[PDB]
Amino acid sequence: PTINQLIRKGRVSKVENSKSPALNKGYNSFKKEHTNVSSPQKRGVCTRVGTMTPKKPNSALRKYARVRLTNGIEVTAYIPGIGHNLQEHSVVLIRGGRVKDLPGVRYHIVRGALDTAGVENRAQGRSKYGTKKPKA
Amino acid sequence: VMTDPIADMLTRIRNANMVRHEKLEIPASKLKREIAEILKREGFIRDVEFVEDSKQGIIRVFLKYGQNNERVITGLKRISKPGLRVYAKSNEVPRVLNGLGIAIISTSQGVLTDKEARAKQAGGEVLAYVW
RNA sequence: AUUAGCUAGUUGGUGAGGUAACGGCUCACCAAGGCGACGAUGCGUAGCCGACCUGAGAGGGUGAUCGGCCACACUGGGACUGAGACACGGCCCAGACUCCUACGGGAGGCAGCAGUAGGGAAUCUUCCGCAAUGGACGAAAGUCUGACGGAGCAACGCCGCGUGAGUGAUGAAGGUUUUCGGAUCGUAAAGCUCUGUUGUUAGGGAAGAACAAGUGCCGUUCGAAUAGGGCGGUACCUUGACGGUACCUAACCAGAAAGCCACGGCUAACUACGUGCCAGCAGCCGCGGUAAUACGUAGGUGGCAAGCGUUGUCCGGAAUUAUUGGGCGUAAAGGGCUCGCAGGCGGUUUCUUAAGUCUGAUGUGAAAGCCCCCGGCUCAACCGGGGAGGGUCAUUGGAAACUGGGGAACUUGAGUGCAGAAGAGGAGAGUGGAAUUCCACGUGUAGCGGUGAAAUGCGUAGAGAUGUGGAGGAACACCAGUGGCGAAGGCGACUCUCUGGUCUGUAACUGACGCUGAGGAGCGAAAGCGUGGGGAGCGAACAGGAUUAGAUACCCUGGUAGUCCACGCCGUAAACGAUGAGUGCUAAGUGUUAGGGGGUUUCCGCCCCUUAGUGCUGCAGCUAACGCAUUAAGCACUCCGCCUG
Repeated sequence: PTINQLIRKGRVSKVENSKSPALNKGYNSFKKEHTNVSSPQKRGVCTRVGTMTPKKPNSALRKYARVRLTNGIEVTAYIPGIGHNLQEHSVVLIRGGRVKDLPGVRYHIVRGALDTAGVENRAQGRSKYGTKKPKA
Repeated sequence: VMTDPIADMLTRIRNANMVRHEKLEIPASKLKREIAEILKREGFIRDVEFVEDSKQGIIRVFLKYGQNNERVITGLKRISKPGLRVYAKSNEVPRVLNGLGIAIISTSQGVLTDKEARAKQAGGEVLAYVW
């Protein structure tokens, strides 16, 4: 609008969140607080691995991890591969991936982590899902 | 109230273009009288006339319709609003409609056009845009 | 600003001390100031800058390396010597911790180079050399250099080169697909010919290295001196970590060497099997319950290349915070409306001033980097040379139209006088007239009352209807009308007292005195609240009779608060023109409320001109469409609020 209206209020600029909140904060022990690291990827510990359903028209039951990171925050992640490898108390590296279909989980588990061996018999999609080149 | 004198004379020229009136009345201050000679001397007015009255004076404009149905003045625009004083320098003299249009510039050495401010190389206030 | 009050050595003065130096810097005295809506104090946050990245530019993000400066040296405090510190590898003290002790005592500080622990998604070699650059001291040689010089690690990134190349149709073989004719993997292989970047072998072997120092002279300078020097010139001599590394020379072989991603639409590229809401894809729309070009596989394409994808970041596209570069009738958005301090903006004419503005000159914004142009490295990347650019910069000298300031005039803006006219504008005390009920009574009998139907309620104690009379409240027909007036909410019986603004008529006056207005102030229907007053109708809550599968509802007869009054408070609504206030301008036609001017007319009247609200149909233009249209949502401008799915 008018100019003197703009000067003593300013343009109140638009603040946007991240694509995933639980990658943006790290932990340090003896400080006993909750640092702002903005690291991409973290290694986490699974606690409960049950499975459940997606929400709507797609109805085919998913894999539903629940992982606990090194920040201290327990965020349910997702297992992408064709069948899993994980059991309780494992090493789980997490990249930022949005799952529209499942309610609440916004974290893939990197199939191909330190503990996640690659999915069985996969040729296409080699870099994803952690499989080596089979034989050359 | 009236808030500025030059705004309500330029749009009054513009609001006569959509009806194609022959003549106008503008209450004719000093810088109002000198804008009209600029448009007269450079192809936008048939003839301009001064009226000496007792109240405040009136200046009147014969609009220039030289061809079939083709308004020479196709729009005006006042820039340096009272609260935004566009001081374009002499290095960066704003030419409008690049090749075609004029902008009236009030300089320290008279209220000039683009050209008379250009070669004399002195800038200042920029009071209007003219298509 | 979901931090509005904060500071007493604070803030002032005087003197004193103290500091290299000015000082409440320290202390005495005396004073009460200072800091603040331009946001103090506080709190969370963070080293700053040339610059980096991005954007077309305006801007936005980041402040790593290299270059500037400050701060810190386990945490904290003091202090010495020294030109310079409150000292990164110095002292003294405590705090934690490590190490040693014969327990009395001591020593220690890697955010120096490396390296390790540990943290974490994650970051490198415990090398060589002082040859060059640098410093340190010394008369010099020299000495000392984890500055630096190079080597080593990781595709970490940019750039540079490969991974064979010509010929070769037979469209080989094989693979995949198939309507079994074929199609494609295709000149792709084989064959033939080919060079050797690099790979491999053997050789040659830079510049970086300039020197110092010592010798030689000549010049000059001191000198008791041709002693002996000093510098200055030239002359000889001598000095390599990288490293026999780059490099070049010749010899050798297609021999050493390509992958990941995509393939419905965005988006370049598709088929076959598997599969059957399951397994699984997914950035977006969304794909699969039996023919999945979207899942998985295979073939075949396409993408880019020593890399490719995914991931988290920041910018962009995002005009989607809009200064350049939006909105507000209904899409997100006008404050309910006012009176207004601060802040914001300014009629006309003229003199003057130069704060803003314009412009020169000078000084400066180091270098590297961006950018202009050359040159160097086998080109490139990189590096070098020169130049520009970058400052709301400072001083100085100019310009006077516009803005700010000052001096003086004009009257249209606004206001005052005066002469009118309109009014349900407000507040006050009082006044009636129908009508409802209540009650008194006459007259008079079986029901009225009520609904979709009916019942509850009322009635032989005399209702209802009807006649007079009485109390009492609240509402004020008719006039009544996109009619009046107020800023809005709102105000309709009547009269009086008191009081606000409105509009016309000019001209008598003032000489811009105006508009808007964050906070602040006051008003603001109905509901509700507290204290009493008053309670005839009406009437939430509740009760009853029906209705209904249910009726905590619509209907039904009652019925409490309420409404009503004075006084105090809440301060909200579709507080609506879903349109913030003012100023001008932009075809008409048309009523209608109040005027005024005229034209024949005392008229009535008609007609025309004209201010002000008040409505409707309409042109240009605005609008996404409906619509809006001199009462704008047209074109412009000043101010305030509001919105960013």
